[PDB]
Amino acid sequence: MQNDAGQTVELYVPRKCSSSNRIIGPKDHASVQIDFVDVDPETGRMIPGKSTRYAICGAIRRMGESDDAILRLAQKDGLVP
Amino acid sequence: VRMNVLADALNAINNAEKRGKRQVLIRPASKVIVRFLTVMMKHGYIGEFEIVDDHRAGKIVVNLTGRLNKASVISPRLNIRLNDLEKYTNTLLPSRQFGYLILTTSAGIMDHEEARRKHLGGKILGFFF
Amino acid sequence: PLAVDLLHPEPQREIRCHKLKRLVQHPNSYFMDVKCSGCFKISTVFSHATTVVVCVGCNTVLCQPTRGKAKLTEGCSFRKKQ
Amino acid sequence: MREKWRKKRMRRLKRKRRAAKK
Amino acid sequence: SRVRTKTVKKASRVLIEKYYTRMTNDFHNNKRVCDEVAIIGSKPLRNKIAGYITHLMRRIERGPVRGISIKLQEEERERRDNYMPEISTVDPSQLTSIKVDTDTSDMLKAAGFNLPNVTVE
Amino acid sequence: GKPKGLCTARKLKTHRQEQRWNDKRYKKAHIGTRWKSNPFGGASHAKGIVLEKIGVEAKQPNSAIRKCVRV
Amino acid sequence: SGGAAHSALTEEDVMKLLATQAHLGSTNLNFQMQQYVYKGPNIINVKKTWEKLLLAARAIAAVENPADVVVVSARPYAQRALLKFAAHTGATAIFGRFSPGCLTNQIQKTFKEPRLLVISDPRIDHQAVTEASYVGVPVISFVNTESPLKLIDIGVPCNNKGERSIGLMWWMLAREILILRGKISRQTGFVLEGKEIMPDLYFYRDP
Amino acid sequence: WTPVTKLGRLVKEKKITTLEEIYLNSLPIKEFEIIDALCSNLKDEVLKISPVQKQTTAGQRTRFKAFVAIGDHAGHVGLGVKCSKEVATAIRGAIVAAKLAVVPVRRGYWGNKIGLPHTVPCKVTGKCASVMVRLIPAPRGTGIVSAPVPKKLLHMAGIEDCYTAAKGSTATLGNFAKATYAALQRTYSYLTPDLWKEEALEKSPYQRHHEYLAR
Amino acid sequence: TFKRRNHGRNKKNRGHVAFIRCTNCGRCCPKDKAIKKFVVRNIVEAAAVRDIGDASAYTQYALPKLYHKLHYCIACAIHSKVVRNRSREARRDRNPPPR
RNA sequence: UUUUUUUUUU
RNA sequence: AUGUCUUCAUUAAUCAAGAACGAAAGUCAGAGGUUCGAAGGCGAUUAGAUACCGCCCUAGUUCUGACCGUAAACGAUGCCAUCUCGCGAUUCGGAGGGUGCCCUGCCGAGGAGCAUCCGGAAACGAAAGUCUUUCGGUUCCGGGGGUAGUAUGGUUGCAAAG
RNA sequence: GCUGCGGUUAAAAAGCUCGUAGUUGGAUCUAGG
Repeated sequence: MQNDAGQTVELYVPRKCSSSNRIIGPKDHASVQIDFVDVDPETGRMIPGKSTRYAICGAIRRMGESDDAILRLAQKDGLVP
Repeated sequence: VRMNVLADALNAINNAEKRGKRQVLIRPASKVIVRFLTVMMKHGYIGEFEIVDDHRAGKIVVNLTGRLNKASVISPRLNIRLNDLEKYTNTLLPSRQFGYLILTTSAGIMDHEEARRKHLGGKILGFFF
Repeated sequence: PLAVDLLHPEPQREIRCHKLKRLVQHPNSYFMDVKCSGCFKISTVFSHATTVVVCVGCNTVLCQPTRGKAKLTEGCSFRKKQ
Repeated sequence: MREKWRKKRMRRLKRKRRAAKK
Repeated sequence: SRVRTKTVKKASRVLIEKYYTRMTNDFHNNKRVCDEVAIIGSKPLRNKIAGYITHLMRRIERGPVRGISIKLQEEERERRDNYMPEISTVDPSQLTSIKVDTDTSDMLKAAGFNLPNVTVE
Repeated sequence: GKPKGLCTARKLKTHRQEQRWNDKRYKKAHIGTRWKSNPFGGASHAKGIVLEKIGVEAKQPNSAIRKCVRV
Repeated sequence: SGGAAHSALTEEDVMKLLATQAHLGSTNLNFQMQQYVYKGPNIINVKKTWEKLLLAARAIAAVENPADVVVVSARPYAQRALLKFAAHTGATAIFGRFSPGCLTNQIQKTFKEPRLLVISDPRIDHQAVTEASYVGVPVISFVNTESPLKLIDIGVPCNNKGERSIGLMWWMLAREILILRGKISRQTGFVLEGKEIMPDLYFYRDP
Repeated sequence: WTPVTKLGRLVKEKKITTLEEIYLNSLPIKEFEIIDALCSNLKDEVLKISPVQKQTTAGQRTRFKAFVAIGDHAGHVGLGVKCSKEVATAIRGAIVAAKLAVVPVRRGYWGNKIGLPHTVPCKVTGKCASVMVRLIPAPRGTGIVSAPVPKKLLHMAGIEDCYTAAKGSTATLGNFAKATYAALQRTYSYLTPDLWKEEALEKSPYQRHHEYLAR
Repeated sequence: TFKRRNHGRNKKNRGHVAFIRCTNCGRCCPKDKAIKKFVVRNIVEAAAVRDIGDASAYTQYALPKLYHKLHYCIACAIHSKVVRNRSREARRDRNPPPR
């Protein structure tokens, strides 16, 4: 958060679920961060050092919506048709 | 018997937000509901919404942005004077840095910051943050 | 699922949804022109008719009221009026 | 059958009080 | 009574796992082996261990015993695992007359497939 | 639930008054017989004449004779 | 998937599925897997099975050290496939009873620190799924029509209850991971060191 | 100290240098030496030592429960409870538990956003059993208007000005402290408009310094 | 403390259920609450079926059966061990025990 | 089948 | 309840005072009086046994016409409206097919159960949730334990009593 | 306890319904450019 005369005096900016936009707290241990590797359409081999990061919060994972949440994020990013 | 369409709509929005849904359907839509949602959208607490027409009260479909903590109605619509606006905001809103108190004044439905800018009192409708 | 198109429901669901709880209400009843073997006079009839609709000229019963949709007399067919 | 008996006791007492007051 | 304590059972298991070759099905042979293979502070304890070792040998011969790992038996198990037939049972050569139900309505058509071997029952 | 209408002031006030009487402090301070029941008549101290000296057995688990006086 | 024609569902690949009955789901349907169902047994959509499998494969490849991927199963029909999968992929495998405290008890000598967990069935390996939520370890699973998706990140719809399909599904996942690694390629096929890795190397064999 | 976890190994190798990366990635902490290394200004306090008795065939077996609060007065606080047969071991275990439970506390402004944060960002309520504690932002110079028990936790967390409202059986020291702890830790879970900006996910320490881990 | 969700009965959508007289005690118990047992037995004990058959006056006679529906109050059922107390968790099991 | 009691404080 | 492209058009929700109904016992009058059976009387048991057990029974239990208005009258949860989860069963009606039954992840309305967010002191609750993030409407009720539902006054009743 | 309490088990939902006063009452009329 921006404050003071323009400085940022926050200890750290928390992550937010890629699907529900909910903050992921320091003690949220049911939250996950899955990484998908990038590929070349023809060769089919992973591009070293390239990946897509998705973070899902414990609440969404616990409701069992993580499956379609990840699927919809991937469809949005083009990893899946 | 239904007596507060705004209360029903805000409760539905809160429940959908808690469940993490992306859209919410609001039954008996009304002008007051539309203005409340417009204020919330202008402040960025919801996305776009559609007013579905059915030759009756109609419906609304709102897009939730996963950013609203609580949207609550205040009943009865107590009269708020410009002098006690400060007390009401301090009591109802979580902080002075965010959250809005929605009033209906002669000028129209607005938030407490705009009402204080224009030096208007009025009847309180609700609040969101 | 969290992401569901409430604005554009699937047509099959809209069909298999209650008439009042659809996005916009629409009755499941319809008007049908009935053809009875014999007089061959087309007669308009309400699907959920609760009265015994009678041939104007030939005085033959065309529909029998029931708990739901009216029952057509044997030998009489119907076609949905637009 | 412990408070119901107290109710019976008080009813008998009230009957006696009514009779005495008459 | 005649129930062997965990001391005897654990000692017997370790001995069988470490000296399977020397352990025969004869109590006297097992006793003589233990005398030199382990330092046991009591003759009754040594005899109990040797007897349970023989009893375990009798089961090992019949089949694998939980907790005990025997070299030859694990070679046999890994061979049964590595067993790979000459050609796939799922090779298109064998896939000839797959009897499929009406599920092919569009499951195998809208995906862009015209599998020749599928026969609608 | 309590009434919440904008024109329920009379009901709220009357109910509050009705239920204040179910409060021991309020009833004790407003019953009306306080002066005639309290031996001191609402005072803090009172002068009296000693009639006799009595001993009161202390409650359990204590044991003693508290030296009281009748006045 | 992958938005490419080189990684699309191939003819012989789809052929194998109906051979192993890897499309016949149970008669019960879980409302969270109504997506992968095309219209008795609930036959699942083959294309969805393919796309999820590639999605899972990309996730597994992201773990640069293959050891940190832990595959867990207690189904007897998976004991053959699980061992092979770990052998080819260089992962770690847990067979039979999953010792509770595996991922939370740091004192346990069995203690493991997975980066990715793969499950043969959510119900059978419920303990692993539960243990994962205490340490923030994403979970990939093979899910049937009636299986629960609670705390399941990526679910590969398939027929895990089947005898032969279960082994085949593990076989593709190893293949897809290896294809997307450089060890093999689509045209060469599932071959390491000149040995054909055949699907029935994974199938369950009765003693 | 020989770390038994990947997090401990990285922290010992100085690949993770601040508690904030651990908090950002939500990595569980299972060794108190991690906290000892990454926060060198912590101070602890024994709030209460209460004996608890279990009835047996031969009388009552009495063990002591110790509640300890640790904190750095700079946005990091932790609460730990340990029950043991001796007060010394109970205190040691409670200190370890508090270290493991150290958590970040967000600080904000009441009015003008000048200077450093002094109070809580917003009205935050925590609950334990029946004790609910609500922390309300206050202007500068007000101090901490609260009971002695929540006052200690607030001081350790570094909050300077704050009104409180405590309801329930506050005489339960453990529940009072736990409710205060929950309210304090809700601060970095409350979503305010100033956190609406969408950030980009980075590599976890396990994703980045994994060459050492594998080696 | 409420021991059971159904309060020991099987009464839903109902105000009043007529009672039955227990088999042993004769106590009045609501029919939904009483322990009911349908017993079908041979008219003759198992140890005498051979004797009756060998004494039969007919070449082939089918021995009849006794059908009895028994109603027990809770007390006279527990005492007779027709039903037994269960642990807190096992109380919620509703499947009949193996016979 | 029958089977009633157990001073005060600690 | 369901069906309804029928009609009216706010006529509604909750309700001080007020009113109907209201188990069993009980009261009055007239009939019946099999069974069971308070009270009562005997036989047992017992230290005693005005009880449990057994036997004989009176009021009553039954019908008709009036009274009483209380029950653990309990789901110990007021009523109306609204939102939040999955599963498969069940009662009624409807829609669509197959041969009364089967199928439709069918539609409403009930009565439940086990997958249950949140809540709760907990037991536990799909409501007892959507509440310190308090605020849809409305009625009744509670304010440490007793004294005590007692005294007195009023009112209802033939009485018992409310 | 209006802000601001509680009523399954701790004190507390009237046995149930009808009903006057009181309290509370669906949507809808000039938005735009």
